[PDB]
Amino acid sequence: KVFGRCELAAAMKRHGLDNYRGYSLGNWVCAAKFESNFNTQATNRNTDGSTDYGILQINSRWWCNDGRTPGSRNLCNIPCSALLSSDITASVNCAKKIVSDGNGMNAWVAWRNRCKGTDVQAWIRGCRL
Ligand SMILES: CC(=O)N[C@@H]1[C@@H](O)[C@H](O[C@@H]2O[C@H](CO)[C@@H](O[C@@H]3O[C@H](CO)[C@@H](O[C@@H]4O[C@H](CO)[C@@H](O)[C@H](O)[C@H]4NC(C)=O)[C@H](O)[C@H]3NC(C)=O)[C@H](O)[C@H]2NC(C)=O)[C@@H](CO)O[C@H]1O
Repeated sequence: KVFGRCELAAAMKRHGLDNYRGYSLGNWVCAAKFESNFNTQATNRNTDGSTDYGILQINSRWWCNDGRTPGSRNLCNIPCSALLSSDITASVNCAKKIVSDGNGMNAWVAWRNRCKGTDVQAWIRGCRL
């Protein structure tokens, strides 16, 4: 599923991400936009053999199991395929653990380089929330 900007914002809000760990909703929508262009099915391979999955490009090196990332962790306790669902619950639940692991949203490289320090509030303009 390719979410619309405001549709995503609402699903994210619903799932408790607005201000999760002090990160306003515009942060999460901006991260999604640049990580996967709002596509739940996005997948990208890393040079170490690990793979990033879904709307928030969660890395199999640490957060999910894809049975093809030798000696990696499965911190969210889920198969990586669960992160490609049209339903973002798994993605959001796992994101919540990631953001609290010490580095905040710096865990998301697109967030750090394209969202961090910008006017993220623009990402939720005109949405009924
Ligand atoms: C090609 C490319 O760069 N692809 C991107 C993917 O790398 C990227 O996924 C992110 O990958 C980084 C590097 O593996 C990963 O960051 C690591 O995350 C762990 C887990 O939290 C950190 O370890 C913790 O460190 C803190 C602070 O030191 C400790 O207190 C804590 O105990 C540690 N946790 C554990 C379990 O040991 C690492 O410090 C950190 N490594 C680096 C180099 O920063 C991110 O978690 C990955 N992000 C996500 C969302 O999965 C992917 C996603 O945007 O983007 C690809 O393009």
